[PDB]
Amino acid sequence: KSDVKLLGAWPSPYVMRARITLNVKSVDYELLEETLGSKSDLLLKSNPVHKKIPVLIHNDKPICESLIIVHYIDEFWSSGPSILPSDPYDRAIARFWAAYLDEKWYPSLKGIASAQGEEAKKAAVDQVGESLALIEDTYVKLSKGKPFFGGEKIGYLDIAFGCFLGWLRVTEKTSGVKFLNEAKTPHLAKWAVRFCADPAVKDVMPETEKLAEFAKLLA
Amino acid sequence: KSDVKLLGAWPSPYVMRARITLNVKSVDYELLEETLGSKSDLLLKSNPVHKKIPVLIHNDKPICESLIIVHYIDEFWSSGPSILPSDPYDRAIARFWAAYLDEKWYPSLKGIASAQGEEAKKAAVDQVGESLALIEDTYVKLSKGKPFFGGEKIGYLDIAFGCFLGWLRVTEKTSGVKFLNEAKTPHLAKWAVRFCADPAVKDVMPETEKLAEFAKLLA
Ligand SMILES: N[C@@H](CCC(=O)N[C@@H](CS)C(=O)NCC(=O)O)C(=O)O
Ligand SMILES: N[C@@H](CCC(=O)N[C@@H](CS)C(=O)NCC(=O)O)C(=O)O
Repeated sequence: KSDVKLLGAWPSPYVMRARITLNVKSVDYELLEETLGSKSDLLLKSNPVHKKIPVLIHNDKPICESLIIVHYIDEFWSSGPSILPSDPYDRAIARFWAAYLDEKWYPSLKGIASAQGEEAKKAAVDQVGESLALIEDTYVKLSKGKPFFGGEKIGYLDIAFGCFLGWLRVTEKTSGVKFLNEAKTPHLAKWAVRFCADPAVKDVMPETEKLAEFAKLLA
Repeated sequence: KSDVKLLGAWPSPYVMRARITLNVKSVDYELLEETLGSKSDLLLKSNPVHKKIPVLIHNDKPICESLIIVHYIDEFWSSGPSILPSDPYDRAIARFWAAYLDEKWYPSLKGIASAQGEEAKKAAVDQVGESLALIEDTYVKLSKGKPFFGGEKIGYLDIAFGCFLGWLRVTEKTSGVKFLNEAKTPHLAKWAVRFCADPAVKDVMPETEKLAEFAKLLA
């Protein structure tokens, strides 16, 4: 906490990645919230390039990009539970789907709410459904019967994907489409319950209607 | 070569990342070229998600995304010269600037040639100049007097940035603006000569006018 500070905002899924990873490692830290609508001077100093949260400040050194932050926490506090797979190929696959979720899935998740002003543009709803099917079978292959993407304990892809679960449930209630359930994604449904109930996740996973209130609050 | 195949295209900077990393590790491999304009069925099978090159096929297992590929090669062939820094913070900084070059710099490099049809839209030229200044001082801080971003031998960020040098020189000749030279970027200029002349780079670094011919060939 004296040595570790996290620049972020409570409803941010990427900030949650750092929070979860820090909890897994039992690393204490000070949380500095960003008033959304404007950017703090500390965020500007700490991340002049992207001006984005989260920013992990460890011993007065900035570490930017959530996935890079997760890697860093795992590699520095190496004596704690590993966040990344031990095997090089498992590592590459882990990293691929995390990058996939940020480049493709999450923007397409935002795409359901967004559009223009015609009728039925939401092939976005179809694509989110397809992606979740891709993730469902990805889980089956990676988990191999074990409760998480990373086995016994939550891992890199658990954190990378599970950090979106709140915003997913927001999208579900508003769009009317339940993407993640027992019918469509049976394995992910069971995993989602366990992940959201994990001690390193449950308190930093924001309430759904609370997130929804923020979403509707957002201009 | 029997065990390692690289799906790509010769003028691709991201494919070059894999080629360079493989050379550093002295890992032999078969090269399968993509006819640009269409996508091979192997590329479609090997990368159904992004349908992008490069794809490293190691023991009939696909590894996608160049930076993930670089990580994988470094972590699998771990007995060879390290491509990533040993220190966790140096690792995070390495990864940040690599990600920066792909998200911000290279798209803004393509931005100089691209536009609409008015006059003088190229604040793109200014931004490429600014970014190179950011990279120049980044080099000074990371190299610490040593010839490369990674010290003695080329490293992660050497490969991540140096893979763009051919397309940079193409942009320079066409735009008329020399971005990387002794006046603007003195340290990068000296490094560029060494990197391009490194045995793991020199043969897979395409000729400039040859790249330019491809660029003008490209519709
Ligand atoms: N690639 C970045 C994404 C960061 C990001 O976009 N954060 C959003 C919300 S989670 C934000 O509020 N950024 C400040 C901004 O977008 O201007 C990461 O993984 O850290
Ligand atoms: N993020 C990807 C970028 C891959 C990429 O965009 N490759 C380009 C040229 S280097 C390409 O030809 N992709 C096939 C396509 O864009 O459709 C990586 O680092 O591998």
